[PDB]
Amino acid sequence: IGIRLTLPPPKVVDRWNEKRAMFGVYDNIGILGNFEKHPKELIRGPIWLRGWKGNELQRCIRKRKMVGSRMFADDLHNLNKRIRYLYKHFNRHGKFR
Amino acid sequence: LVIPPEKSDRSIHLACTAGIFDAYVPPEGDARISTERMKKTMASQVSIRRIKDYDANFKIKDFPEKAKDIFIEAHLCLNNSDHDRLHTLVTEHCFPDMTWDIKYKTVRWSFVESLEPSHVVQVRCSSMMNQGNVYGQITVRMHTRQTLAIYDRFGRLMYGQEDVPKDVLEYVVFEKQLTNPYGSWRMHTKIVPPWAPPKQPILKTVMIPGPQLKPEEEYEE
Amino acid sequence: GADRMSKWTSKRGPRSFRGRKGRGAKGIGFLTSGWRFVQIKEMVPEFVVPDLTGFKLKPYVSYLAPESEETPLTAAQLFSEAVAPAIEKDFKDGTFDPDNLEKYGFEPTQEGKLFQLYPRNFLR
Amino acid sequence: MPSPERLDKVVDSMDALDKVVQEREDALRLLQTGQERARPGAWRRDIFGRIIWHKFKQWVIPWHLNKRYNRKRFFALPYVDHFLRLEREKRARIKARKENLERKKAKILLKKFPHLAE
Amino acid sequence: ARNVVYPLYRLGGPQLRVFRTNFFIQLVRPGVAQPEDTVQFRIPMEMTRVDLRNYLEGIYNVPVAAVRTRVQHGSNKRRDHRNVRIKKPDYKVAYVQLAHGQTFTFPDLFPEKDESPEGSAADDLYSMLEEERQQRQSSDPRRGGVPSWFGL
Amino acid sequence: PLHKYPVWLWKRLQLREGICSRLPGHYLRSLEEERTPTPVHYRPHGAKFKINPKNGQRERVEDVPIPIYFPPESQRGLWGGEGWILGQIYANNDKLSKRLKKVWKPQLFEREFYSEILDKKFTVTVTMRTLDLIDEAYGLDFYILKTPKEDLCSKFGMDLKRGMLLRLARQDPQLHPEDPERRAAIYDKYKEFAIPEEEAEWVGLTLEEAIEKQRLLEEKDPVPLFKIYVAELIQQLQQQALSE
Amino acid sequence: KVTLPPHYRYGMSPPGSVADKRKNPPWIRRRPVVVEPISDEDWYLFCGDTVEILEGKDAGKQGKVVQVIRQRNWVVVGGLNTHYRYIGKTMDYRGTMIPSEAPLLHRQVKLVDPMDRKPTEIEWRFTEAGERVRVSTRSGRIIPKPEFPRADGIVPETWIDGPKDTSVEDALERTYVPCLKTLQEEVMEAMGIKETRKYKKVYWY
RNA sequence: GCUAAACCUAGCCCCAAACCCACUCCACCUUACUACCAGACAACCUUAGCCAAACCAUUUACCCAAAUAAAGUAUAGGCGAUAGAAAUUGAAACCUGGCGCAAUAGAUAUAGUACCGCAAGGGAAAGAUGAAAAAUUAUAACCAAGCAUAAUAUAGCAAGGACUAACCCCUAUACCUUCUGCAUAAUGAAUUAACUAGAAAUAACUUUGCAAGGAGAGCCAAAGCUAAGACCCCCGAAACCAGACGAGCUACCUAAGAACAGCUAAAAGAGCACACCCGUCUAUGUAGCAAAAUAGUGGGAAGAUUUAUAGGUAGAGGCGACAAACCUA
RNA sequence: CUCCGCAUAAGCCUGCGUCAGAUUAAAACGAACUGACAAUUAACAGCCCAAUAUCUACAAUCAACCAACAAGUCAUUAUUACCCUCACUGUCAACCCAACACAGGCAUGCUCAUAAGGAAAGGUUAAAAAAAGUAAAAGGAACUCGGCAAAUCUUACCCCG
RNA sequence: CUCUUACUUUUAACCAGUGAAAUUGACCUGCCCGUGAAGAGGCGGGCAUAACACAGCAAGACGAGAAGACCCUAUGGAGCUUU
Ligand code: MET
Ligand SMILES: [K+]
Ligand SMILES: [K+]
Ligand SMILES: [K+]
Ligand SMILES: [K+]
Ligand SMILES: [K+]
Ligand SMILES: [K+]
Ligand SMILES: [K+]
Ligand SMILES: [K+]
Ligand SMILES: [K+]
Ligand SMILES: [K+]
Ligand SMILES: [K+]
Ligand SMILES: [Mg+2]
Ligand SMILES: [Mg+2]
Ligand SMILES: [Mg+2]
Ligand SMILES: [Mg+2]
Ligand SMILES: [Mg+2]
Ligand SMILES: [Mg+2]
Ligand SMILES: [Mg+2]
Ligand SMILES: [Mg+2]
Ligand SMILES: [Mg+2]
Ligand SMILES: [Mg+2]
Ligand SMILES: [Mg+2]
Ligand SMILES: [Mg+2]
Ligand SMILES: [Mg+2]
Ligand SMILES: [Mg+2]
Ligand SMILES: [Mg+2]
Ligand SMILES: [Mg+2]
Ligand SMILES: [Mg+2]
Ligand SMILES: [Mg+2]
Ligand SMILES: [Mg+2]
Ligand SMILES: [Mg+2]
Ligand SMILES: [Mg+2]
Ligand SMILES: [Mg+2]
Ligand SMILES: [Mg+2]
Ligand SMILES: [Mg+2]
Ligand SMILES: [Mg+2]
Ligand SMILES: [Mg+2]
Ligand SMILES: [Mg+2]
Ligand SMILES: [Mg+2]
Ligand SMILES: [Mg+2]
Ligand SMILES: [Mg+2]
Ligand SMILES: [Mg+2]
Ligand SMILES: [Mg+2]
Ligand SMILES: [Mg+2]
Ligand SMILES: [Mg+2]
Ligand SMILES: [Mg+2]
Ligand SMILES: [Mg+2]
Ligand SMILES: [Mg+2]
Ligand SMILES: [Mg+2]
Ligand SMILES: [Mg+2]
Ligand SMILES: [Mg+2]
Ligand SMILES: [Mg+2]
Ligand SMILES: [Mg+2]
Ligand SMILES: [Mg+2]
Ligand SMILES: [Mg+2]
Ligand SMILES: [Mg+2]
Ligand SMILES: [Mg+2]
Ligand SMILES: [Mg+2]
Ligand SMILES: [Mg+2]
Ligand SMILES: [Mg+2]
Ligand SMILES: [Mg+2]
Ligand SMILES: [Mg+2]
Ligand SMILES: [Mg+2]
Ligand SMILES: [Mg+2]
Ligand SMILES: [Mg+2]
Ligand SMILES: [Mg+2]
Ligand SMILES: [Mg+2]
Ligand SMILES: [Mg+2]
Ligand SMILES: [Mg+2]
Ligand SMILES: [Mg+2]
Ligand SMILES: [Mg+2]
Ligand SMILES: [Mg+2]
Ligand SMILES: [Mg+2]
Ligand SMILES: [Mg+2]
Ligand SMILES: [Mg+2]
Ligand SMILES: [Mg+2]
Ligand SMILES: [Mg+2]
Ligand SMILES: [Mg+2]
Ligand SMILES: [Mg+2]
Ligand SMILES: [Mg+2]
Ligand SMILES: [Mg+2]
Repeated sequence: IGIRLTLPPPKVVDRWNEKRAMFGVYDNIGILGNFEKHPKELIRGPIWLRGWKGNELQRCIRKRKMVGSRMFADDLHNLNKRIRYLYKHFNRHGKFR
Repeated sequence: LVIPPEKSDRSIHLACTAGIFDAYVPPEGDARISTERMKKTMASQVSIRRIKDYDANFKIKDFPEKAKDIFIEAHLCLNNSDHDRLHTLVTEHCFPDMTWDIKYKTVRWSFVESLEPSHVVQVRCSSMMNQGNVYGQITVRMHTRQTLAIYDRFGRLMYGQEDVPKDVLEYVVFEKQLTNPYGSWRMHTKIVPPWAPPKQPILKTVMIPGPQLKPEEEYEE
Repeated sequence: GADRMSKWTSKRGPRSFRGRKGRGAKGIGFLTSGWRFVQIKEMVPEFVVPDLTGFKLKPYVSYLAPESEETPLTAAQLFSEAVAPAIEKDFKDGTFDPDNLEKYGFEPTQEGKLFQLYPRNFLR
Repeated sequence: MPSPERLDKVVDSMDALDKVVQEREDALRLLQTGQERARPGAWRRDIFGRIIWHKFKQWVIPWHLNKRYNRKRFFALPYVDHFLRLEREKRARIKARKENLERKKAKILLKKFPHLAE
Repeated sequence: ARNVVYPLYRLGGPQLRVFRTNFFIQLVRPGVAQPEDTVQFRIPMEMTRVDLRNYLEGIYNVPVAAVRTRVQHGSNKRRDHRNVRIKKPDYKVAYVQLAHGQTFTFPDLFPEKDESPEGSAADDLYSMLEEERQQRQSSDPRRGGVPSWFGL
Repeated sequence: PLHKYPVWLWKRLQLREGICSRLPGHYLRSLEEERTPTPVHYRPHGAKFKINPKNGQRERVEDVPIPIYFPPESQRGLWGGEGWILGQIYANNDKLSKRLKKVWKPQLFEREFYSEILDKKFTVTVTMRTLDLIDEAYGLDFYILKTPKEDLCSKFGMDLKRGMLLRLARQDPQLHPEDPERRAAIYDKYKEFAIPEEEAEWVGLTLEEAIEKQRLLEEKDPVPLFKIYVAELIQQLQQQALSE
Repeated sequence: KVTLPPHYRYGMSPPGSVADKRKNPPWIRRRPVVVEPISDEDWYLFCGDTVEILEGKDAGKQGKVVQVIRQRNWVVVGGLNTHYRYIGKTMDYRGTMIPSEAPLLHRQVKLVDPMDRKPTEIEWRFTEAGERVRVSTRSGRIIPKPEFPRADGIVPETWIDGPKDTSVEDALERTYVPCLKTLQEEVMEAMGIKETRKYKKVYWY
């Protein structure tokens, strides 16, 4: 029980597909391109996470500030509660003061 | 299961008939040898001509040798339970007869000698375009020595002996689907004459129970 | 304990509820004093059944019938087949005026007609 | 039932008869009145804030004198605005799942049949 | 007619007329004993007993003396695999009594004599199943289970 | 997921679709404009920069309006921009005491005003501020026309403005029909507020009122297809004759 | 008719049949079968077509297609790719063994050239008249669509009109004269029904 | 040997992109889903509180529409906890992706269905053959606990040292938690499978880069600066507040109904005593027939009686012949 | 045995009718389980009414004597308008509220012991303990907190209200 | 009650059918004395000791049940009263 009786289907990984072959290209666009474009401009994803890093509280604060007006009512309510809980956890609870 | 779902364009494709178009009754006392004759020959010739229409390169004289090879190879498939090859040698009417009773038994069948050359006794064909298909049945007389030794599920001797051949006189009926381009001559059934001698007795003893009478019922002579 | 999912029909409720709910059948009159029902003859629908004697059309059509393309009837086609020949005949004769549009079949108002197209006041 | 397909043919014949007759009446109604529907109606916003096509019913007194008709509410109060947004966002989530799932199926399909690149 | 808006009638107005009625009725065999002149119908819910009297006389030219109708409650006890109640549709039962002393008996729509065609059938599949079953014989007890295919 | 547009922009998007698209441009621009009301319940600083007394530094200052609640009954009068003040107070003006709820209500008076343009007297509920504004404007008619919409704070006041603007726009002769000289004198007095009649009809109307008015203007019976098909048939026959 | 479940698995038995209901009860939920999408115009296999089997025990053999299942890209060739099963089995009788065809994918069969009985690839092309037909790639020969019996089991040539079948002359007779009158108005004139009472105006809201 | 076990899909999550959605006929605000009759009833109105200040009473972050920076600075504050700008500065922006989940996961979802509640509301469980089932005598097997094949022989945390030998001999006071200290007769645990609990700044340290400079504007700098690595759990109250839903039970009331044999006295908030209402005492029952009953014995039974139907009073309240009663166990 | 029973109201909604099913009913092959087919037919009951003005002091109780207080369920007229007909809906059951095929709850009419409706014992044995009854020598509250319980059916007094 | 007894029914026990619940660390689950977190089937010294059902009993397993309601503690609540 809890373990499969047959081998799973084999994993076929194409190490030389277009995505892996051209991975990392243009990462030095600033260095080799007269600094016209920063490498952080290649990042694709959420508009509040392009070229920016932070903990859970900082991400929640930043997302609410940038796209809070575009969020759904239920999604926004959960985000507001998450910030309240994270504010109490980080600023009031922990081993170190 | 008797009939598929109604109102379907697709229909079951049968590869053989269910029986013999005209049963060939062998003459009495034929084993001792080992006007009407012309009428039977003329009827056979007409059916041969229709067979030669679908297959121009067909000879009646070569059939008994071809029939002998099919008969030997079909029974040799029972020894090793080679059902895949057996379907190509016997028809769908003959396959259940050969294999149903030996599924959990070991069969050791062998061919020793041919006492008398095989003779074609009857060649006949079905009515033209029964369902768009025309079938031709050829009956071959075989008088050969064979050895049979059947073992039960536990490997114990059940019928026959492995080293004593005996004379066998049987009339094997073959069938081919003329309309099918990929059809071939395959064993269809066997004809058992009423005057055929009884087979060898089995080894074990069998009890035949009497009627099972309810308490209200009574036994009668 | 009540079944909310079941359809609410006239078989449920007290005596007052059961007698007030109906099954969708249209009324054919009204109730006067003493609970006496007065059936209006005009409110009762009348079945206009034609004479079928000597009728050559049967419920089914023989399969030896040529296939024909489906061309739904539109207002433009109806106008051309019914009104265009009348207007063209008068146009060539030189006697055509907008005042005589009622001659060609135009109805300015549906009021005063037994069967009014809009709002519809007749059954199927 | 002996030959059940006879009933289907009759229903289709009568449905076609309704269609042909309705087309003649619809075409005639457009020529004489220009209305696209025989039964009058109007677009109304119900008490729940939804836009609905209210079919008009026949009465013997004007609408302002109708006690039962004037108890209905064909307007939405401000407290219904939030529920309209929640229902709108509910439809957005349902449509987003449907569109995203379709892209997942196509990617799975290409794995099974790699020759469909073209 | 059903699923239509009946034109409203005001005093002194025209007669209400229906030209292509969509009311469909089916003659049904009664489940209990009925008088010889009583004919039972299943009619739509929107159909009143007044309409059925005009329906039969107008279309079938059947003289009608009295009509009585009732509403039958379809069963709502069945449960599917989801434990969801399945509602058998409710139907209205109408009883019609003939006028001029006429009597009606429900005919036998499936006579046994007509259901048996004297003409033979030439189905290859049906014939093959029947022929093989008769041709093949049962096992002989004295053989003791030994296969009978072999001629030896 | 995320909305394509922010929620607060949904109202403005609705003005670009539906019947609101076909509203007059001059009316729509009036709704978009949101001027700051004249301060009533708070004293503006009057300067953009003030020197902070403590650090002696120049600090930017801003006027934050006090939120004002206008009861629905205020729309039937002329309160002059006043309204209820819903707020909190500290007991004995001490921040260490309790924070209590306090509501300040204007003192309402019933007064009768005569409008020269409308030639009618109205019994309007007003405050003492409304009297001062009318006195500073030298008449009710001047006060209604001069005061902007955001400062009137009254639906009745905007309705009075529309009535006066319509008469000035039309040079309506119903004002003193038997005294043409007197009628021209009053119109000459308020000629500076004259606007085209098309724009005057939409002054003071709410969004719902404007939509209903626009719907009535656009409400017309559909043209029967018989008349349309006649025009095409007649035109095509004439073109055929030219080719022959 | 029957609203099939979203992931119903089509099989050899037609949907809604007795066998299908037992195999596919209303509560069954199996893994969907990944089927390569083929457009209706791209599909080129029809009932009665002669195709050659490419894979299986009957590789290289040619037969006639008897059934096509578009939901599975299946073609059934009569008497080819067949396994044997017992039919009509009872408690006493072992049953009758019959060959049973197994479905073949569209990629496992190849249409044959009418001139030379060999498998060939085809493409859909339009003739001069504008009809869309199948053209062999290598030989450029038109492959006609096979004549298959209609699904309703009716032969127009071997058809006799019954007591309730309208004749061709009566069915195609045009008795409709266009006019600006409704069906109700024409019937009143036809049957001579006279109505002088006028319909009162009613309030719609 | 059974019971079971195993599976890969259904779909889902987070983003990008893009601004969604209403009506065949018929029915639907009255008791919704009800063909057909005198309306004139009509929307607006500061959130509170938990919580933090180790009590609490002023006070205690909550998208308000440009990423960054100015800056956690000015400033505010039981000048405590904590709150916190602006001028100014000024960038990028190619939907069709995944070091996301794979049936106790991922949405609650096969479904807001079954089921539960008068109502508001709460809210599931699960599926698995194959190319073909028109191949069903098919797709072998081995794997938890629980059993069966196969009950048991002096003696003892069940084991260890061993031994020719299972036991007999010798040695040995289960585990976790909690405590000065537990074999403790302190806590938790029948057992199996799955699920279930350490999130981050300030400096400092370590290892690279460059160096009086470091850093891809801001910032730091008397060897600094930039970048990386590395430290901060889970379940549980009684409560408080806001907005809804509840008087079909019960408390009392309103409208209009119903019941009360016989005997005594004949006048009766009178007596005896059925129906009926109540529940004094005893036994039985205590996972019961019953989340308050049964049997007997009792109180009342023409009255301040009992009772059917519809309506009313709603939680900062109602209602109360005050029992802190009763307001859906 | 008969605690009932029959019917209406209320509630429930096809929930022991037929056929085909051997699925179960706290046991059990009939069916309350499954599928299909049947059914409850209006006279009873529900669903009512043109306008305006106007009228309506004197209970009920066998309503007659009699005596009441708590002072009571039942009524029109005038003028105008109005010629028309029998629709629609409820109708079944062994049934509802209590998680149950609950010793519980449940309005009215009639029967007042039955014409209607029902079965306390699966079979056996006849131990203890326990439960429900009957009978008892002599004594008769010596029991016990107390005459609790049972039996019999009675006297006097006190406290509180 | 002295002072209990007899019989019947239910229960009971046995046979057949159907088939719960609290409980349960593992148990190969004795007595005496002593000891010990102070009251031992499990530790020390002795004694006893083939195995395993069924029916009774209620001295013990600090028996089961309910995170003691008594008491105290908490900068935990709540109702009520007030100069
Ligand atoms: C002392 O009396 C203590 N056991 C409290 C008794 S009442 C719960
Ligand atoms: K912390
Ligand atoms: K523990
Ligand atoms: K503890
Ligand atoms: K101890
Ligand atoms: K202890
Ligand atoms: K304890
Ligand atoms: K009970
Ligand atoms: K109430
Ligand atoms: K029921
Ligand atoms: K005795
Ligand atoms: K004990
Ligand atoms: Mg419910
Ligand atoms: Mg959904
Ligand atoms: Mg009826
Ligand atoms: Mg609806
Ligand atoms: Mg605090
Ligand atoms: Mg405290
Ligand atoms: Mg300070
Ligand atoms: Mg401090
Ligand atoms: Mg799930
Ligand atoms: Mg879904
Ligand atoms: Mg195991
Ligand atoms: Mg030992
Ligand atoms: Mg030891
Ligand atoms: Mg201690
Ligand atoms: Mg110790
Ligand atoms: Mg112990
Ligand atoms: Mg312990
Ligand atoms: Mg403890
Ligand atoms: Mg447990
Ligand atoms: Mg950390
Ligand atoms: Mg760290
Ligand atoms: Mg816990
Ligand atoms: Mg508080
Ligand atoms: Mg509150
Ligand atoms: Mg009540
Ligand atoms: Mg009252
Ligand atoms: Mg009495
Ligand atoms: Mg009394
Ligand atoms: Mg009671
Ligand atoms: Mg009482
Ligand atoms: Mg008494
Ligand atoms: Mg309320
Ligand atoms: Mg009371
Ligand atoms: Mg008291
Ligand atoms: Mg007290
Ligand atoms: Mg009854
Ligand atoms: Mg009833
Ligand atoms: Mg049934
Ligand atoms: Mg009925
Ligand atoms: Mg009646
Ligand atoms: Mg009845
Ligand atoms: Mg209960
Ligand atoms: Mg009961
Ligand atoms: Mg009886
Ligand atoms: Mg017994
Ligand atoms: Mg005893
Ligand atoms: Mg006793
Ligand atoms: Mg006694
Ligand atoms: Mg005695
Ligand atoms: Mg005494
Ligand atoms: Mg004593
Ligand atoms: Mg004593
Ligand atoms: Mg006593
Ligand atoms: Mg005393
Ligand atoms: Mg007293
Ligand atoms: Mg016992
Ligand atoms: Mg248990
Ligand atoms: Mg447990
Ligand atoms: Mg032992
Ligand atoms: Mg022992
Ligand atoms: Mg001791
Ligand atoms: Mg010892
Ligand atoms: Mg024992
Ligand atoms: Mg205990
Ligand atoms: Mg104890
Ligand atoms: Mg405790
Ligand atoms: Mg206490
Ligand atoms: Mg304390
Ligand atoms: Mg403390
Ligand atoms: Mg507190």
